[PDB]
Amino acid sequence: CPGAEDLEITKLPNGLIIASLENFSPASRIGVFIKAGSRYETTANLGTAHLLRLASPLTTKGASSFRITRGIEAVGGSLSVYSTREKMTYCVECLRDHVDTVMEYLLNVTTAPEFRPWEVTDLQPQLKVDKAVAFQSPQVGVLENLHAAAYKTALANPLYCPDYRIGKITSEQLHHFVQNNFTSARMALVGIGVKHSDLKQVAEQFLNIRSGAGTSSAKATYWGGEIREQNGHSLVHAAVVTEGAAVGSAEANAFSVLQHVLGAGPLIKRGSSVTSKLYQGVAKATTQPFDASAFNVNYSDSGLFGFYTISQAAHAGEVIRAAMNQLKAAAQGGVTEEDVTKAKNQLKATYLMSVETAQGLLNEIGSEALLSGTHTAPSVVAQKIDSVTSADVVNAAKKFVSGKKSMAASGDLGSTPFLDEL
Amino acid sequence: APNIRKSHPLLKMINNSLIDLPAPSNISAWWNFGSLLAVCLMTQILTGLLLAMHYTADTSLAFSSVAHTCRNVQYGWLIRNLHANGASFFFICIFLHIGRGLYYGSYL
Amino acid sequence: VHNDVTVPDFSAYRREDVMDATTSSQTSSEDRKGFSYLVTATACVATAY
Amino acid sequence: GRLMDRIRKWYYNAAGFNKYGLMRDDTLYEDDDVKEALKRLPEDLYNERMFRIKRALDLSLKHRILPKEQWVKYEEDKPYLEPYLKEVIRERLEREAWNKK
Amino acid sequence: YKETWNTGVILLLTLMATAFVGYVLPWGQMSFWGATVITNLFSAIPYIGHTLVEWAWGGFSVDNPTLTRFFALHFLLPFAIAGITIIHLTFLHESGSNNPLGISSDSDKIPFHPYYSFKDILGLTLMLTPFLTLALFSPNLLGDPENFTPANPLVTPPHIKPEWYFLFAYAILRSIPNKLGGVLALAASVLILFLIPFLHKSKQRTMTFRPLSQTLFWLLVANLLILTWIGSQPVEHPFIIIGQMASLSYFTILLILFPTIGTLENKMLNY
Amino acid sequence: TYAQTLQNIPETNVTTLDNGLRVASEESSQPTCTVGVWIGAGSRYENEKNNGAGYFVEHLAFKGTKKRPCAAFEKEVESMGAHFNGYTSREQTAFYIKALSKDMPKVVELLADVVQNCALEESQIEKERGVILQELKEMDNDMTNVTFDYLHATAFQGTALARTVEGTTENIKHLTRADLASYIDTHFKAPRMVLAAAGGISHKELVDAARQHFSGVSFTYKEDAVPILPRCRFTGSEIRARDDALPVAHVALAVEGPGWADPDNVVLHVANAIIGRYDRTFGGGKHLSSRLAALAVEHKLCHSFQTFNTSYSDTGLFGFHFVADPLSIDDMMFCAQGEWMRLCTSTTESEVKRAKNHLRSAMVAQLDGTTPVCETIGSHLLNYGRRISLEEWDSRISAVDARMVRDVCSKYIYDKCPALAAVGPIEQLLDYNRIRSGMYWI
Amino acid sequence: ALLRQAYSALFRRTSTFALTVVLGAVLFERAFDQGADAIFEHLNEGKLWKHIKHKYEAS
Ligand code: HEM
Ligand code: HEM
Ligand SMILES: CSC1=N[C@@](C)(c2ccccc2)C(=O)N1Nc1ccccc1
Repeated sequence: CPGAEDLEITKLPNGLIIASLENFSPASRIGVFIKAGSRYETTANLGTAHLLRLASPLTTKGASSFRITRGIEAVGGSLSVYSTREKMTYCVECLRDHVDTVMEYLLNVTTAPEFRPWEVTDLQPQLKVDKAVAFQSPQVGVLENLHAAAYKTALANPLYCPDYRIGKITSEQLHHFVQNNFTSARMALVGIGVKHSDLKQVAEQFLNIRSGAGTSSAKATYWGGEIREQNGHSLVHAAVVTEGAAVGSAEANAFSVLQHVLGAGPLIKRGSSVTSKLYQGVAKATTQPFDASAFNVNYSDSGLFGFYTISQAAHAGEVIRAAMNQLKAAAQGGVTEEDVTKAKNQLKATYLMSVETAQGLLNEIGSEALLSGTHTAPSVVAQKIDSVTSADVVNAAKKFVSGKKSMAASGDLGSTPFLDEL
Repeated sequence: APNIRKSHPLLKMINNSLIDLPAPSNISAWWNFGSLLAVCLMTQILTGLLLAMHYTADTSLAFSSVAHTCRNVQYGWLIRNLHANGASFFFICIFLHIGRGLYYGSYL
Repeated sequence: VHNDVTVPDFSAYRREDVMDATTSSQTSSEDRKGFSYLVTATACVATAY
Repeated sequence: GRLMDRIRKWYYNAAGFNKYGLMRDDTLYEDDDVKEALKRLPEDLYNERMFRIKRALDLSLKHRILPKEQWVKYEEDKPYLEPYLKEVIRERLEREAWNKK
Repeated sequence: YKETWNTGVILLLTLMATAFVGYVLPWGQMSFWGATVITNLFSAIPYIGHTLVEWAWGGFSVDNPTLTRFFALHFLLPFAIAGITIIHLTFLHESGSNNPLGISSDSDKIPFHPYYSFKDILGLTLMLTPFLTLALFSPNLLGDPENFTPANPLVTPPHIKPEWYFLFAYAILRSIPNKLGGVLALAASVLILFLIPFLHKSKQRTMTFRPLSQTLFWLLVANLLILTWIGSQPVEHPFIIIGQMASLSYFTILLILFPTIGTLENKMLNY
Repeated sequence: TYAQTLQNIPETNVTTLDNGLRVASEESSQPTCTVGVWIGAGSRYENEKNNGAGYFVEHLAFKGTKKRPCAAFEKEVESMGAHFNGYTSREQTAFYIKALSKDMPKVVELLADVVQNCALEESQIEKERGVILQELKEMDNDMTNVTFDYLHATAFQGTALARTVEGTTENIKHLTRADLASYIDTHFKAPRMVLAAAGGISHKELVDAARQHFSGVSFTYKEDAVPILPRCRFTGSEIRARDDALPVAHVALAVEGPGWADPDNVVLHVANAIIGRYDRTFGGGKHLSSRLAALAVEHKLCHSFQTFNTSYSDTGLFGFHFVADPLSIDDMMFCAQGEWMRLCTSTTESEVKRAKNHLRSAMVAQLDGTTPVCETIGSHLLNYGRRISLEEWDSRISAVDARMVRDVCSKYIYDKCPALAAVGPIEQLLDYNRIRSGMYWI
Repeated sequence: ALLRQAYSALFRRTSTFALTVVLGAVLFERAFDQGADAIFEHLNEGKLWKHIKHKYEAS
C-alpha cells in the first residue's frame, strides 16, 4: 500500500545522469534527454537533426523497424521525439507492467541505429510533409526567420530541414551526428513511475555509445537582422526582440516577470487581459481584432526577449508601435510595485501548473537534471522568483529599449513598419 | 489496388461495364431494350444450339427433322416455339431500340 | 453558414413506424428489413423454381 | 576434403551463365523477395547489374557468347545481392511469424 | 505466368474435344469405333457413369443423335477456342513475354512491329512448306485406312488405334489394366499440367543454365516419344511392360525428379 | 505493480447539498488544483426559438456578474494567476478554474457568482452578438466540425440532437436579454449541476464553501426534478454537401450507439481501439498494427481517419471519419467498411489483447492533470451519477474478449442503415445503396 | 413478430438466407405443381385420359 517517495538522481562515472521518481502512477514515462539539435548542424549538414527526429522508427541493431512499431503498440505503449534548437528528448509511455518491454526499444533507438540507406532514402520525402503541416501555423514560420535574424550562427539554424536539402541528407551524416552528439556526458536517462535502482540498472548495463562531450557547438553570435516575408495574408504576424537572458542567467527571472507584467498569454476564455500592460496598450490603439504578447526564450548561451503581435494588415503599423511604447513606458519606471507582485503570482502559478501532466513533469525533471545534474525544490524556485525587485524588472525593460533589435514579419507587410522606424 | 473488383484483368472489365459504370440517373424504359436485345441474343443462341442438335440440313430431311424435333425430342416443341417466337421478340426490341435512338438523337 | 442547414422533412415518404421523431427507430428496424428481405427471398424462390 | 567445392565449381561451369558475362545473382528469378532486394542495391551495383543483363540479352538475340577470356571465373563471381536478399527474407519471415498471433 | 498458363491448359482441352467431335463426322470405321471407345470411358465414373454416357449419346449407343449433336459441338467449340485465346493473350499482356534467359528484359525491349511481325511471317512460311508438302504430296500419310470404310456397328476393326496426337495419352490409358484406374491415369496425364507451376523449385526461371534439368527435360520428351510409339502397338509383350514403364516414368519425372533436381541445383549454386 | 497502483488511488468523495447540488472531488498532494461546475445543459435542451442560447451565455459567463462588473471580475481572476475556461456542447456545459489549492474557497465563490448572478449586460450582449457571428464564419471553414454537425443534422434529423451547439444565424441575430436570462434560470439549477474539484483540496473544506455560496434550498419535489428529455430518433440517411473547389473531402459514417449507461460501450471502445486512427505523420507507417491504417499507408488512401463512439444519455453515434483526396475516397470507404465487417465477423484474441492495452493507457491518459481529472468527475456524476474508478474500468476492460467484440459489433453494426455526411469534392463516393451494401458479409 | 423472427433467423446471415431460398424453392415447387395441376384438371373435368381411362382399362 504505497505512499510518498524521493526524487533520486545518480550520475555514473562516464557522466551519464540518471534521475528517477516514483509517484506510483499506473503509467510510467521514461525518456532520454540529450544536448543535440539544429544548433550543432553546420551549413554542410543542415536539417540532419530534423530527419534524425523522424528517423526514430527505423531499424536498429537490436530491433527491426517492424518490431519497434509492433512491439510498442503490442502493449498500448507510445514512442515520440520532441526537440528544440538545442535539445532532443526520446520518450516512451506505457502501463507500469510493460516498462521492460518498451525499454528495449527506447534503448535501441537512441544508441543502436543502423540508418540503412534504403530506409533513409524512403523516409526523406516525409520531411516535406512534416514541414508542410508544421508551417500551417504562421507562428512557426516567423519564429524560424526570427532566429535567422537574431543570430548569424548555431541558434540561427532552422528547426525544420530547409527545402534544398530534402532528399540530400545521407546515412553517414545521420551516423556522424549521433556519434558526435549522443555521447554519455550529454545524455540523461530520466524516468517517472519507476524505481531508481531499476532505471539506474538499465542505463549502466545497456547504454554503450560512449563518453565525451562530443563535438561542441559554436557560440551564439547576435546579429540583429530583419526578415520580411510578403505573402499577402490578411493578418500580419510580427515579432521584435533583443538579446535576452541565458538559461540560469540571474537576469532570467527578471525577464520572466517583465514578461508576465507585459502580458504572457490569456487567462480567461474570450476575455480581455487587463493585467496585461502590452495587450491593454495595443487595445487602446486599434479597434480591430489583434493579439500581442511578451515573447521570451532562454537558451544555454543566450536568449531572446520582446513582443509578438498578430493584427490586420492595415493596422499592423499602429499595433506594433503601440507595443513598443508599452516597453519604453515600462523602461521608464512605469511599473507598479503591485504589478510585480501579481506577475510573480501568475509566474509561480504557471510554473506550478506546468508540472501537472506527466509530459510536463518529466520534462521539468529531465531538463534540469541535464543542464546541471540536480533538482531545485519547487520552493527554492519560488524563493528565487519573488526575490526579484521592481528595479530588476525596469532594468530588463531598459536592456530591451537600448539593445540592438531583430525583427521578423510575414503577411501583407504593406503597412508594417521597418525596424528602424520603431 | 485494395479490391479485386478493380485490379483483376477480367473482373476489372465486368466492373467497368456492369457495376461501377456511370449511368445517367434519368434514363427511362426506352433505355431497357439494349440489355433486352443482349438477352435475346443469348437466348436465341442457346435455343438455336439445342435445335441444331436434332436438325438435318438436307432438302429431303429438313422438314421432317423439325417435325421429329417437335414430336419426339423431350420439350422439343417448347424449344422450337421459344426459338421461333424469340426471333420476333428480337425484332420488336430492335425496332423500339432504334425508335428510341431516333427520338432522343442517340445517333449523334 | 452550415449552421443554417437542416434536413428537409421526409414525412410524405417515411414508413409508418419511423414517422414519429420521438420514437426509437430501432424497434421497427428488424420488421422493416425482415419485410423487404422477405420480398427478395421470395423472388429468389420463384426464380429458382 | 574439397568435394563440395569441386562439385560447385563444376556446376558453375556447366551452368554456363558466365559465358554471357552474368554473375550468378544476375540470373535469379525476380520473385517478390528478389524485387525488394534489388531496390536496396547501391546505385553503382544496380547500374552494373543492368548493363550485364542488357548485354546478355544482346548476346542472346545475336546467338553469340562472350570470348572465352571474358567469361566470369567461379572464384570471381560476386554475390552482390545475396546479403540483401537474406535480410529481406529474414524480415518477411519475422512479419509472417508475428502476424500469426 | 499462372493465368496465362492455366487458360493455356483449357485451350488444349478444348482443342482436343474439338478434334474428337470433328473426327466423328466422316463416319468411317475408325470414327465410329474410336467415338465408341472414348465415350465409353465416361461410363467408368461410379454411379453416374452409365447415366451420363447414354445422356451424351442421346440413345443406347453412338448413333445419329450422337452424330448431329457432335456436328453442332464441332461447329461451336472452335469459337470458344477463339474467345479463350483472347483471355489467354489478355493475361499474357499483364506481364509481356518471357525470354530464353529468364531474366528481365525491361532494359531491352522492341516494338512487336516490324521485328516480330516479320519474324512471325517467316516462321509461318517455314512451317507452311511441310504442311503443304504433306497435304499435297502425302494426303493420307497420317490417317488410318480404316476410315475409308463406312462405319459398321457390327464389325470392329482388328487394330483400333487413335490419331497420332492422342497416342501417348492412349498408351497411358492402357497402362493401368483397370477400367477406372486407366481413366484416372488418363485424366491426370493432362491435368498434371495444372500442377507444373507448383513444382518449380529452381531459383532460376528457365532451364537454360540448368544442365541437370535439361537432361531431365529431354528424357521427358523421349518418354513421350515412347508412349506415342507404344500407343500405336497392340497390347502384348513386350509393349505392355514398356508401356507401363514409360507411363510410370512420365509421372515420376514431373512429380518427383523435376522439383527434386531443382532443389539439388539450387544447392550446387550455393543457394 | 499496475493493479496495486489502481487500488491505491484516492477515492472520489461525493456529498449533496439538499438544495439539489452535488459536490465531488478527488484529493491529491498538489499545490495546484482545478475546480468547476458541470451542468447538465446544452443545445439539446434548447428549441427552434432559443437555439444557441447556451452558447450565447457561454460568451457572457465571463464578462462579469452583479456583485462585480467586467473589469473587476477579470482583474480579480487574472491577478491571482488562475485560468478561467469553459465550454458548451449538446448535452453538457462546464465552467472551470485552474489555480492554487490555496484559493479553492475564493474560486468556489467565483464559480457560484458566475452561474447565479451573470450580469447579462444589455450592451455586452450586442457586442457578443457580433463576436459569435464571427466565430460561426471561422468554424465554417473547419470541415471536420462542419462534417460532424452535418452527421448529427441527418442522423438525428427532425429531433433536438440535430441542432448545432452554436445555433442558427437568425437566433443569434435575435436572441434577447430576456431569453438568455430565461435560459440560465431554466437550466443552471442545483440538482442538474456538479461541483467538482481535483488536486490538493479538502473535500470538507470544498463542501463547506459550497454550502456557503450554493445555499438556496428547494421546498417542493419538482425542484429536485431533473427533466427527462424526449427521445431523438436515429435515421439511416445521408447529406451530401458538394464543392469540388475544396482541396480534400471529409466523410463520416455512423450507426446509432447505446448511450452512456450501457456496459456495451466498454466493448465498442475496445472495438474502436482495434481499428484505431491514423494521419500522415505517424512515424510507424506501413507497420502500424491497425490494419486500416496500414492499408491507408500502402495505398495512400487518406490524409487521416479516426474512429469514434460519441455517447449521450439515451443514444449515441458509433462510426468513423476520414479526409482524403477526391480520387481515393472510394477505396478508403471500401477498406473502412471492410474493417467494420471484419470486426463483427473475424476479430482475433490477439487483436483485442492489443486493443485492450491501448484502451487502458487511453483512459489513464484522460486523467493527466487536474483539469482532465476534474472533467472526468463532472462528467461521471452527471452521466453515471457516480465516479467510476480506473480499477472498475480496468475490471470491465479485462473481461472483454474476441467473441464479445464480435457479438456487440454485430449487434450495433451488421446490416444497419448508417448515417452519412460528406463534404467537399465527393463525386467519387458511391451512392447510399452501395454504401448500405457495405454493411454486410465480410 | 414473424418479420422480426424471420429476419434474425433467416435473412440476417447471408448463409442462412441461401438455405432459406433452397428449402423455400423445394416446398414451393411441390406445392405449386400440385396446385397448378389441380386447377388445370379441375377446369377440364372429364376430358383428360386421366378421366376417360377407366372405361377401356382392362389389364
Ligand atoms: C440472332 C439469333 C437467331 C435468330 C434471329 C434466329 C432466327 C431463326 C428463325 C427465323 C428460324 C425459323 C423458325 C421456324 O421454324 O419458323 C430459325 C431456325 C433455326 N435456328 Fe435460329 N436464330 C438465331 C440463332 C440460332 C443459332 C445460334 C442456332 C444454332 C447454333 C440456330 C439454329 C436454328 C435451327 C437449327 C433452326 C431450324 C429448326 C427450326 O426451324 O425450328 N439459330 N432461327
Ligand atoms: C489454341 C491454343 C493456343 C493459342 C492460340 C496460344 C497463343 C499464344 C500466343 C499468341 C502467345 C504469345 C506468343 C508466344 O509466346 O508463343 C502465347 C503465349 C503463351 N501461351 Fe499460348 N497459346 C495456346 C495454347 C497454350 C497452351 C496449351 C499453353 C500451356 C499449357 C500455353 C501457354 C502459354 C504461355 C505460358 C505463354 C507465355 C510465353 C512466354 O514465355 O513469354 N498456350 N500463347
Ligand atoms: C471420334 S474418334 C477419335 N477422335 C480423335 C481425333 C480424338 C480422341 C481423343 C481426343 C482428341 C481426339 C481420335 O484419335 N479418335 N480415334 C480414336 C481411335 C481409337 C481410340 C480412341 C480414339
